Amino acid sequence: PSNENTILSKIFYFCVLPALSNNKACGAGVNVKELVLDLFYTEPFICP
Amino acid sequence: KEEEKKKQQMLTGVLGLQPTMANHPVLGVFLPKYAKQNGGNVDKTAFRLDLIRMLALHRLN
Amino acid sequence: TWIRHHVGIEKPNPSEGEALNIITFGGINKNPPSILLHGQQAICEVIL
Amino acid sequence: IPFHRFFSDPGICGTMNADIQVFLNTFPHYQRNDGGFPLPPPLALEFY
Amino acid sequence: SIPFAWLDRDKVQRLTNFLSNLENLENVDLREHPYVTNSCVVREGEDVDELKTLYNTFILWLMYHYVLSKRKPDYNAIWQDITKLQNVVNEYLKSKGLNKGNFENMFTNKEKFESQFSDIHRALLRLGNSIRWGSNVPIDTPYVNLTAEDSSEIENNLQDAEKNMLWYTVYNINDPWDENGYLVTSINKLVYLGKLFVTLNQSWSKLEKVAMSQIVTTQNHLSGHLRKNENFNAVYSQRVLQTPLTGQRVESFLKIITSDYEIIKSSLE
Repeated sequence: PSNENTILSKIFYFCVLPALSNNKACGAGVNVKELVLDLFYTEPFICP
Repeated sequence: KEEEKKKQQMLTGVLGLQPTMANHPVLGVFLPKYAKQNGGNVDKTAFRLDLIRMLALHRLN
Repeated sequence: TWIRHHVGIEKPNPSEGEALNIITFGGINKNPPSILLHGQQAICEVIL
Repeated sequence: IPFHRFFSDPGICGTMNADIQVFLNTFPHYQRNDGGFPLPPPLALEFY
Repeated sequence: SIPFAWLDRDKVQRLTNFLSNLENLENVDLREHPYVTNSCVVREGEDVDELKTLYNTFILWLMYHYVLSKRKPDYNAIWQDITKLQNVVNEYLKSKGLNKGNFENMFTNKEKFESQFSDIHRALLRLGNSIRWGSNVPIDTPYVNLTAEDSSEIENNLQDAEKNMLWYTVYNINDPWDENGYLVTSINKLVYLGKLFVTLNQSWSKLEKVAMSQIVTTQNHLSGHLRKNENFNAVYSQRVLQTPLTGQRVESFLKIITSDYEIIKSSLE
C-alpha cells in the first residue's frame, strides 16, 4: 500500500461505509479451500 | 518401479484422476514433483488446489 | 523540547537537581517586562 | 523533474522514481502538495 | 545444489570459489573486476549463448546479492561504541566537567540524528573543539589532530573499508603518545568511528542498489526473449522468471529457483 492508498482505505472503511450504511454492514470469513473444491474440481474443469 | 507406484498413488489421491488425464501435459510435468512430496504430512487438499491453479495458468487463451 | 518551544518558553531545562531544589525554596522569573503600562496581572485556568 | 514552486507533485514524482518513494516513506511530511517539499538544492533558490 | 546454467566443470569451481571466499579478496565490487562476469559465458559465439548467458548472469548477480545479504556483519557494534564515547565522556565533560557551553546546544548536537546521520558539521564542531584544546588553529588534519604519523594509515584503513566493507578492522588511538588526555583520545576515536560507520553503510547501500539494479535489468531482457513461445514449460519458466524481486525476496527466490531448476533447463531451447 502506498501512503495515499492506506489513508484512503482508513477513510473509506471508517467513514464512508458506516455513515452511508448506518452501521448495516457485517464482517465475513471464507473457506476458500472448501469453496473452490465444491464449486470447481468438477468434470469440465478437470477433464482435458 | 516403486516411484511409478508412488506417482499413481498420488494421482488417485489427488482426485482419482483417470490415466487419460494423467497423460495431460500439466499432469505429465507436475506428477514427478508431486512425487517428491505428499510422503510428508502436508495435505491432500493442497495438491488439489495446486492442480487447479496450475491447470488454470496453463489455459490462458 | 517541542512543547517548550511551541508554548514559547526559553531556559530549556528546568535543571532538575539542586537548581530546582533552590526553586522550591522560592524563585522569580528574574527578567521583568521592560515596558509595563498598567500594573499587575495574572490569570489562572480551569478546563471545562 | 521537480524544478519549480508549482509543477512538483510528490505523489506523481515518487511513482516514476523509486528514490523519491523511499525518501517520502522515511519523511512523510514532505508528501504535502501545499508548501515546498525540497527541490534539488541547485533548483531550490526561493529568495532568487 | 548450487544451481548454474549449461556451464562447464571448471567455471563452476571458479564461481563457487569466488562466491565462497568473497570476504578475503579486496575491492569486492563485482562490477569493477571483470574476471568473473566475462568468465560466466556459455561459449560458441552469440547464437548458442545469448539467452543462456543471460540466465547464467541472472543466477550470478542473484547469488552475489544473496551472499552479500548473508555475509555482511553487524555495524551496530561500531555505532554502539560511538554512542558509548559520545554519551559518556564528552557530555559529562561539557556539563559535569564544567566551563563548556549550555544544555540545549551541545547535548542535542550529540543527541540529534541517532538514526541515519551523515552529518559533517557536527563532526566539524567536535574537531574545532579538540583543535582548540590542541596546539594549532586551522582545521587541516582534524581526525587525529596534532599528529600525522598515523594519517596515511588511517586513510588507508578507510579506503580498505570502502573496498571491503565485509572484513573491517578498527585501528586504534594509541595510549602513550597524545596531545591531550582522555578527552582528545575520546574525540579522535569518536570522529574516526563515525567516519567508519558512515563509510561502511554508504558503501553497502551502493553495492546493494547496484545488485538490485542489475537483477531487475536482466529480468526484462530474459522476459523479452522468453515471451514469444507458447509451450507450457515455456510460459511456466516465464512466470518463475517474472516473479518480482526485492532484496528480502532474493533468498526465498533462490530457494524457489533451486527446485524449479529442473524445469526451466528443459524450457530453455
